[PDB]
Amino acid sequence: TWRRWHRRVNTTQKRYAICSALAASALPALVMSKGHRIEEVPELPLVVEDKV
Amino acid sequence: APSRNGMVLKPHFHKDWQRRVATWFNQPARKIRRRKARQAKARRIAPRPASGP
Amino acid sequence: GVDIRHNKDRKVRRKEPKSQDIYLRLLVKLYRFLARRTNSTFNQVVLKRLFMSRTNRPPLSLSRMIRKMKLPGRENKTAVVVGTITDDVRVQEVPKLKVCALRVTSRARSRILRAGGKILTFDQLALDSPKGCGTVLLSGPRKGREVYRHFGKAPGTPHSHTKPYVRSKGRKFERARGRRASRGYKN
Amino acid sequence: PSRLRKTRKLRGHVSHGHGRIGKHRKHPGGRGNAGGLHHHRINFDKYHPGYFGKVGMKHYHLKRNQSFCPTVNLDKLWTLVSEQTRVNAAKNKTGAAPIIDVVRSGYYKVLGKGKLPKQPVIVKAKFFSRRAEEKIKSVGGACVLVA
Amino acid sequence: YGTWRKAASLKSNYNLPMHKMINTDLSRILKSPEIQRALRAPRKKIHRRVLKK
Amino acid sequence: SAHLQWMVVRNCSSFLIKRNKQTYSTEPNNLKARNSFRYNGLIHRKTVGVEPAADGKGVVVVIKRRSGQRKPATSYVRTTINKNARATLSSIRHMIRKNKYRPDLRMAAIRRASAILRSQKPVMV
RNA sequence: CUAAGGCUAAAUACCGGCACGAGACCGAUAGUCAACAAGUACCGUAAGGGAAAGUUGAAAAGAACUUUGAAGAGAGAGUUCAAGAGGGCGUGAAACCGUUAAGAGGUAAACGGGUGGGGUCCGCGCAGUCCGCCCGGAGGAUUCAACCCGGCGGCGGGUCCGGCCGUGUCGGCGGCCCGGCGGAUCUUUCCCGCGCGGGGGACCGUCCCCCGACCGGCGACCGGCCGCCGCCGGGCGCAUUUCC
RNA sequence: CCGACCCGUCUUGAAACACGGACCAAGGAGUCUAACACGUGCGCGAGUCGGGGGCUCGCACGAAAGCCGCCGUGGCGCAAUGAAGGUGAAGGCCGGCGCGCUCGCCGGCCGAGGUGGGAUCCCGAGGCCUCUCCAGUCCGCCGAGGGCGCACCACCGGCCCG
RNA sequence: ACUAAUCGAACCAUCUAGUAGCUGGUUCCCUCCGAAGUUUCCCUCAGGAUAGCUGGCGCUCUCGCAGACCCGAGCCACGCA
RNA sequence: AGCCCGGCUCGCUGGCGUGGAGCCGGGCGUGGAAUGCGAGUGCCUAGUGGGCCACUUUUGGUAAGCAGAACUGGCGCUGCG
RNA sequence: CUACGCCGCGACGAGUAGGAGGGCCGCUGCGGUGAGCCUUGAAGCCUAGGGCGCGGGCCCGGGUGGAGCCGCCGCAGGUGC
Ligand SMILES: [Mg+2]
Ligand SMILES: [Mg+2]
Ligand SMILES: [Mg+2]
Ligand SMILES: [Mg+2]
Ligand SMILES: [Mg+2]
Ligand SMILES: [Mg+2]
Ligand SMILES: [Mg+2]
Ligand SMILES: [Mg+2]
Ligand SMILES: [Mg+2]
Ligand SMILES: [Mg+2]
Ligand SMILES: [Mg+2]
Ligand SMILES: [Mg+2]
Ligand SMILES: [Mg+2]
Ligand SMILES: [Mg+2]
Ligand SMILES: [Mg+2]
Ligand SMILES: [Mg+2]
Ligand SMILES: [Mg+2]
Ligand SMILES: [Mg+2]
Ligand SMILES: [Mg+2]
Ligand SMILES: [Mg+2]
Ligand SMILES: [Mg+2]
Ligand SMILES: [Mg+2]
Ligand SMILES: [Mg+2]
Ligand SMILES: [Mg+2]
Ligand SMILES: [Mg+2]
Ligand SMILES: [Mg+2]
Ligand SMILES: [Mg+2]
Ligand SMILES: [Mg+2]
Ligand SMILES: [Mg+2]
Ligand SMILES: [Mg+2]
Ligand SMILES: [Mg+2]
Ligand SMILES: [Mg+2]
Ligand SMILES: [Mg+2]
Repeated sequence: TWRRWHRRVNTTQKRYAICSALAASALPALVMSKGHRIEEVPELPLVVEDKV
Repeated sequence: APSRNGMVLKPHFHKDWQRRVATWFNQPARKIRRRKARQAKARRIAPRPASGP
Repeated sequence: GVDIRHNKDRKVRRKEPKSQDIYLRLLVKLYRFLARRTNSTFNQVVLKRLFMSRTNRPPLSLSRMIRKMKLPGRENKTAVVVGTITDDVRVQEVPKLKVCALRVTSRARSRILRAGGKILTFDQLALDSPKGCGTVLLSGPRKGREVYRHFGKAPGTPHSHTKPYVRSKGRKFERARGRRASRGYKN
Repeated sequence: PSRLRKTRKLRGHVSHGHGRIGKHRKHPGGRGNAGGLHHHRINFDKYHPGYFGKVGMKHYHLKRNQSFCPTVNLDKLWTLVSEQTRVNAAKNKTGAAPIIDVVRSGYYKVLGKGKLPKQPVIVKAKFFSRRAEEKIKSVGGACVLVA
Repeated sequence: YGTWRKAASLKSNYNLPMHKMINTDLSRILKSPEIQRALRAPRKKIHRRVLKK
Repeated sequence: SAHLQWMVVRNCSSFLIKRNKQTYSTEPNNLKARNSFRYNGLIHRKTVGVEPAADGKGVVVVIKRRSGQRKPATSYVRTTINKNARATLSSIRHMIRKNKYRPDLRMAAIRRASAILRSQKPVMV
């Protein structure tokens, strides 16, 4: 049971990865390459009103 | 046997350590239980400060 | 059959960065093109430094950069380091410096920009001076590492001052026999 | 990742990288630091001189807190206050000198490595070295002691 | 997460990471006139081996 | 940027097929359908693609407009050419060459249009 | 500090027990010894040792009936999608065996290289490809070019007009009441605690949105106007054009 | 037709009259933890690290992820040396003075010395140009020499502790 | 001699996966490089440490990178064997 | 890193402006044998540490397919004529 | 012109113990992805069937079978006899 199942990652690196993922989520080529079927979405950084 | 340069190491693993190994898989559960106990105590002493005296 | 020896045929050297950093790979593409299509040996040196590892690209302190750029005849030249610029808190006054670097520490960047300096990435350096004209190519201390204190002749040999590997430093840890004439010998 | 290791490449080779002659046996040479004076003496003398024997006075019940005395050098001395402090002191018309409390910053002794900028400063410390005091007096400062 | 001009106000020590390559447009960098003036002419002729008659 | 996005998706993409010592890319605007920086139909600021028409006659030439790069709904302009083969190839040649809209894809687009038209014409006996 | 008297919850432990939940675990030689009438069968005087063993089918619809045999077992018939699923019955490998077919056989077999013969198969093999231009022949058809209208793109434009963008630069009108966050920077010499604190101010650093201007640019942040080009749709063009 | 001894293993030497192997199926042997060392990749960088705790609908995922900042206590690094008491890392030039006595009192500067190598960079006399010339307009290449010299090496000085 | 087919110290379970410098085994492919049975020390001589022989990772430099086809226009590298 | 000119320092040496060493400038390239080759440098490191054979030299032995050394090559690790 | 790509020229190719690299070699499970495959037939197995690769191995045809399985990008092993 003491296999060392868990890894600790530096907080700065975790924040860095979050920033990279967010930056990539606004590029249509990368989201299309993930295969998310964005062909009729009006704007890839898709923002809706707070009513939702 | 020593091999080239190195640090003289003295592991304290000559005493049947595998019978006494404390794993920490219950650490998140322990944190949850402690938080629940804190909240229950704070509710019990309602206007009194939660941390105590 | 031919009377030759094959043990040194394959030269051991970096032909590419071992890193998977895509920005580093893009600017390696840029400097590969520049080193191929120009006669500037500066581009070749910069490319081979880009290939290098982190221990082979030691950080350059602000104080050392200032000292090297302060030398005569280096006015209005671009300091180029393939690596990280590090703030030195031991220096008080920072002059105006135009520096290109792979990374700059946040505090060092703030100090350089507050002193009226300019900071360039390597693509900007390629645009500003494709042949590397008017540049001072600097390097951090390559042997400024703890491992080099242990490297060398063995500690238990005469006239060797190489640091031994000890788990603790104290009067009980490797100081008696072979370290003083009162216990056997010293060398 | 076990898929990146030599074991995945040593499949099919009988000796598993340990040789056919000398083999891989349990403990040839002893266990741990065995024979450091007999048959590993060359290794011990070559890489760990001083390993054997006693040197010095033993002291029972050592308390590290008693000897706790962190040090700061004069080259890092001005980093203990704000940049505003140093610039205001430098551009001050009057000869007023700022006070630096290294005990407040977490240091007990002021050491003398480096040089100071040419401006007076009062330094509060538990201990001073001789050259640190000399260099502080050189820039027109003062060294004052605390307990 | 902050701007590059502002530190993050909800993380108390965090700022956005920096680019080691400001302009990643390799095509425009290579086709820029100041790069092109510094280059030697391309050697675009293939010199295959000559059969030794 | 195109080069940066290429470094991202050159080996990790849902359109990437690696089989039989070959590689192919199935993104919509890829002439020759090959995994390459030049022919990738997503990473470039301007792209051109040729597809069969909804009905089995003619071709649809789609080009990427300049402005709405982050707006995929209006990023592509599609025209339908249902002329004879020579006229269709002339139209595609003029759209690529006269506009100077990616002149390095001209013969790829012409060959793809020829393939589509040949597939569309009725089979023989 | 006050021994040689005493009690005391919480935070802590938990491979037994009761009841649960889950898993980048194992999948019937694995996982508990034990997926099953398993601490069972069985072994030893005893202490104790200790297995093997899952799967028909959706449903028994589990083969009525006839026939040979004393029967086991067969031949028919029947159920089923299937018994080439028939009560240790999902699939059903290898070793090994029977039979059939082909080939061969006195240096034990077996093997590497090279051919040859035979055989089973494969090739829609069996009159042998295609396709770009042009010439000639014999037929069709919108329509070919150029013009007109409309739409949409690409490129360029002193910024033509905005919207702006980067870097500075001014007066701070602009914020501790009517914009923030920080400073080991100075203070009531206006405010509540002994001449001894907490507030409130000033300054500084980053700011913030602003009133505007000058520098570089329309940039890959976009629009409107023009100019050129391209495409498409609809007209006209109906024949030495164009296309099939 | 030619070639062809049975594999594995220990061995100087195996086809061996050396050992294991009748055949087939399934199982079957460098693993995990801890501690070091070096190399490589990543983040930040004279700092770095929340791993223990706490805060967040307590829980499908989530026993995750996020956050703390007067939670950075603490670890490692930033200072060494001595058994210890303890001590603890800045020099070079121009000067006026004792007596510039191989040294004591200050100023003005600058801020880790010097030699030999040293990638790179800088200057560069003179050359390379067109239909030609007397006459200078702008920049490109080659270039003998010279200069500043990264890292690193060898050496000589200097500073700290015994 | 005998002490339940066991006796120069029974049987059972556990410590226990006891230790072994000794024997046996140690599971896919291709490519590249490629040994040693020697020195010194060891209650060492069937074993280790140590140097040597090996591999891997590099790094610091040297000759230049030539004419877009083409075309050199006393003196010809640091250093090594 | 050579040679040759000057000059400076020394608390060493000393009849002597002596000797020696160091330091600072300057001028000398016909690169001061042949041949070949690109060199320098660091870290980590496995296996090995039973060897055997041949020409020649060689010790013990009557001799040995014996025992022990030196040199080079080989077998071990290597197929092929 | 998948720049981790493509192209050119020259030399070279033995290998135990051992070291390293590559593997679009192979097994199992996890995160993604293939608007993947499948009762109009998955896995497994059999095959004088057609092939590919130096090889590890893989693809396709035919049969049997009767319900699940695989490619690619990463991750992790109780991973190859
Ligand atoms: Mg050869
Ligand atoms: Mg070899
Ligand atoms: Mg091997
Ligand atoms: Mg084997
Ligand atoms: Mg002894
Ligand atoms: Mg079982
Ligand atoms: Mg089974
Ligand atoms: Mg019977
Ligand atoms: Mg069936
Ligand atoms: Mg059956
Ligand atoms: Mg048969
Ligand atoms: Mg054996
Ligand atoms: Mg023998
Ligand atoms: Mg054998
Ligand atoms: Mg024999
Ligand atoms: Mg025998
Ligand atoms: Mg034996
Ligand atoms: Mg036998
Ligand atoms: Mg057997
Ligand atoms: Mg098996
Ligand atoms: Mg958490
Ligand atoms: Mg602390
Ligand atoms: Mg130097
Ligand atoms: Mg020295
Ligand atoms: Mg045992
Ligand atoms: Mg043996
Ligand atoms: Mg041995
Ligand atoms: Mg002999
Ligand atoms: Mg051997
Ligand atoms: Mg050999
Ligand atoms: Mg041979
Ligand atoms: Mg080989
Ligand atoms: Mg296994």
